[PDB]
Amino acid sequence: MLTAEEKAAVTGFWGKVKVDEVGAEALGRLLVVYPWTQRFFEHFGDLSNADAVMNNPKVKAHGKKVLDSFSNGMKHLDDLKGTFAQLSELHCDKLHVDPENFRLLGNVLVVVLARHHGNEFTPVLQADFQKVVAGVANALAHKYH
Amino acid sequence: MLTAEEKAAVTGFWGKVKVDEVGAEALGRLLVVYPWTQRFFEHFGDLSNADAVMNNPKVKAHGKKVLDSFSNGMKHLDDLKGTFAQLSELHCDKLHVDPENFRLLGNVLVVVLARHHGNEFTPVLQADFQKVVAGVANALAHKYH
Amino acid sequence: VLSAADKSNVKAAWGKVGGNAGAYGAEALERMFLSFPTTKTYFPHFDLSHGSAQVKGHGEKVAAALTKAVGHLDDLPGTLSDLSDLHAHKLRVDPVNFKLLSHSLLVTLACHLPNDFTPAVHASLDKFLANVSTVLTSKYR
Amino acid sequence: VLSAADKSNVKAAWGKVGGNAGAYGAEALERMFLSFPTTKTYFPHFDLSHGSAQVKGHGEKVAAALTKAVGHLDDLPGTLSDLSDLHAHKLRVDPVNFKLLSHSLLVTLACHLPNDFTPAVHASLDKFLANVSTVLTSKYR
Ligand code: HEM
Ligand code: HEM
Ligand code: HEM
Ligand code: HEM
Repeated sequence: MLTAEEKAAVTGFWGKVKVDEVGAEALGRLLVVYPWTQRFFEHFGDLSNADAVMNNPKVKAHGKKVLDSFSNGMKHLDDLKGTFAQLSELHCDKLHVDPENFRLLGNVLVVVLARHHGNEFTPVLQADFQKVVAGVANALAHKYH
Repeated sequence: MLTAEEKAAVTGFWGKVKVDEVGAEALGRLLVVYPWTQRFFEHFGDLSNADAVMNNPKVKAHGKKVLDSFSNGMKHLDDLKGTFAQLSELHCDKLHVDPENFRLLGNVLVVVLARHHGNEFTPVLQADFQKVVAGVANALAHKYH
Repeated sequence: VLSAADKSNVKAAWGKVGGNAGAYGAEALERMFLSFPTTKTYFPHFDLSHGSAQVKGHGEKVAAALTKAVGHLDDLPGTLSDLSDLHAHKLRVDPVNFKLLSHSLLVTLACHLPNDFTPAVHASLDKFLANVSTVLTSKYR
Repeated sequence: VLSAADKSNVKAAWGKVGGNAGAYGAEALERMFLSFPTTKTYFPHFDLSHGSAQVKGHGEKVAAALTKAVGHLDDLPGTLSDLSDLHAHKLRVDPVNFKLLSHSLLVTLACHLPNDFTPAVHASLDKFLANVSTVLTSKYR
């Protein structure tokens, strides 16, 4: 739900994004900058500081997994709720993650793209990504809006 | 979208709410307890202090219109997105209110209800009523998020 | 923070609650649990139904703590330090949940003191329960 | 709430920003105005076209108030007290807007300092910027 020209710039950019390390970085950064989200992942072992978190193989693995579904919804921009409906139910009904956190992961995602892509992360381009992250965030919030 | 026993408990309740006094107080309260919202209503006159707001005719006058559309929001509950569609246009495209304040007003509404209806407004009936305000809020901030 | 005006208002409100403090913190809890299901998951070891000894019990703890804060408005950092530690570091409570229990408390109060819950008092409490929140979420590293 | 480690990282990284603060401040504003259209109803007296002189000029002012903040970390409430008034009581700026500049700001610093923007520095800066925001919203009268 993003004017054609907007899907174009976003999807086009997205091919240049190494999903594996953006994923890992994204998720580690979330757990460091927002220390309470750690509660959800304490099964990943040692998260006592940002070296243990950033190097923890299991955070690294989950990073790819998260951005893989992200990078999948990127192919269905007209139907976010559709795709993420299932993952909504996990996060909302089994995991009990508060929706404000989906928005926090989007924002950190944005920051990482910035870090990897320099002045190519143009202001106009970010605006589009901000629309991509709120969309995913709603999709995910779905299973109780 | 709502155990049609909740829906009934909510309508059942709604029909004895002194909607215009509930309307005037909620709005008055919002402007007092969250003053930055006063920015949208300084055409209403002297808003210097608690009484000035609670006695302000234009305020009282407007909160009645606000609780009127919440009211007719009640009779069209499984459709909502569309009952509110063009007030979303208004707030989110003409007036430019951050969606956060719909949730804030919705929570003032709730507190006003409890103050009015004392021990009728039980933990149950509240939970049911939050789902509603959350719904009016999510449906309002449509023209963007 | 709080003007002398906010302080008298908080002092008198909580004051007027008197010995139903644990009663209302229990209800605050209940309303929070029913209204926002995600908050229940911090008490997997509780029985969350009505009148639950456990909730009643926990209500007297919360309320007691808020009483101590009302006693000490000018230094909450100090007075709450040990609770900030448990909620932030030990228990990992999402800060958003502090906004929700606060709302629960206001509703609770509004609902037993319709007379005394003036918009002025309302404002003062809200500012107070926010300071409490800010302190309970500060020790977050 | 700002530990010793945080105080240093902000000091270190901002020192890294050097004579470029001005330019970054304007970049953070830009991406704000561009990502979050609401924020514009506060500057209907600005040319908000890319590259605007007014924006660049406001970039510095914001940048300067942050330098000043970075220098006087021990007393922010008293360093930025005037700003709290202007923004909260005189301009009536919604607090959520503070989350947003902070963000673009962090996107901007990430962009221009990839090698120095480590998880731990990110962490510290966020804490910094949330604090400058807390102070800015404190005077809500
Ligand atoms: C953009 C938002 C998010 C997306 C797209 C996303 C996606 C995913 C995916 C793909 C999985 C794994 C399911 C599988 O194994 O196939 C997952 C699981 C999980 N997610 Fe998320 N997630 C998001 C946000 C969050 C947030 C904010 C949190 C909490 C802070 C969270 C916590 C978890 C947890 C605890 C699991 C289970 C991990 C496990 O044991 O496998 N997620 N999510
Ligand atoms: C439950 C959420 C809300 C509902 C149902 C609602 C409803 C309404 C209605 C019915 C009108 C008047 C349309 C007319 O006069 O024909 C209106 C106008 C307006 N609303 Fe809201 N509103 C809500 C929330 C808010 C909030 C949170 C704010 C900002 C703090 C806001 C700001 C305004 C303003 C500034 C006007 C223009 C009135 C005037 O020019 O005097 N609204 N809204
Ligand atoms: C101003 C608000 C709050 C106050 C004053 C407060 C105070 C307290 C007190 C006095 C205790 C008892 C600790 C002890 O006995 O050693 C406690 C424990 C606890 N609190 Fe809070 N609290 C507040 C908000 C919250 C919120 C929002 C949550 C999350 C839903 C929460 C979750 C918990 C949990 C999980 C415990 C442990 C109880 C147990 O495991 O037995 N608290 N808090
Ligand atoms: C870290 C956060 C912020 C800082 C440090 C900051 C700093 C400043 C400074 C130093 C001034 C002007 C002082 C002077 O010219 O003498 C100013 C004015 C202003 N600020 Fe902020 N600001 C912040 C966030 C915001 C936000 C989020 C908004 C609203 C979107 C905002 C809106 C304004 C407006 C509308 C003015 C007056 C414009 C004018 O001078 O014509 N500020 N700010």
